[PDB]
Amino acid sequence: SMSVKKPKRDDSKDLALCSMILTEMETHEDAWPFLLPVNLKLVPGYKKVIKKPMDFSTIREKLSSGQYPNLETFALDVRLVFDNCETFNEDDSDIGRAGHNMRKYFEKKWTDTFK
Ligand SMILES: O=C(O)c1cccc(C(=O)O)n1
Ligand SMILES: O=C(O)c1cccc(C(=O)O)n1
Repeated sequence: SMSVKKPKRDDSKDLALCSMILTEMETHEDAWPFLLPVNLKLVPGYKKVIKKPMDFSTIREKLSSGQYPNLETFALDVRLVFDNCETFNEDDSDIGRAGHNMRKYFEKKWTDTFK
């Protein structure tokens, strides 16, 4: 509370580390469904069903232009990509399995980097 603070964690490398983790996700071979925004004009249903589209290139833009106030807001956008994937795709499909793989891949990098 006021004048009562926990020891300060050094957060000065967070931006560069998040950028590094995003790059590792983008080079994963199962990243292809997530690299660019879904085409809202060519994919029936997606615009109406998915209230908040997110993808790796949009995350890169936000990251590089200072639009994440902290670590956690970056993580939320990354998870949003995979939650959207799960909402719109059957588990038993290539894209469905891609999403599962990428989420697990991310959460490991995340844990290994910060926790
Ligand atoms: O690209 C878009 O934003 C889009 C595409 C198809 C329909 C609509 C719409 O009717 O709102 N919007
Ligand atoms: O964007 C739309 O098509 C829209 C607007 C208002 C309500 C609803 C709805 O009830 O789904 N959908």
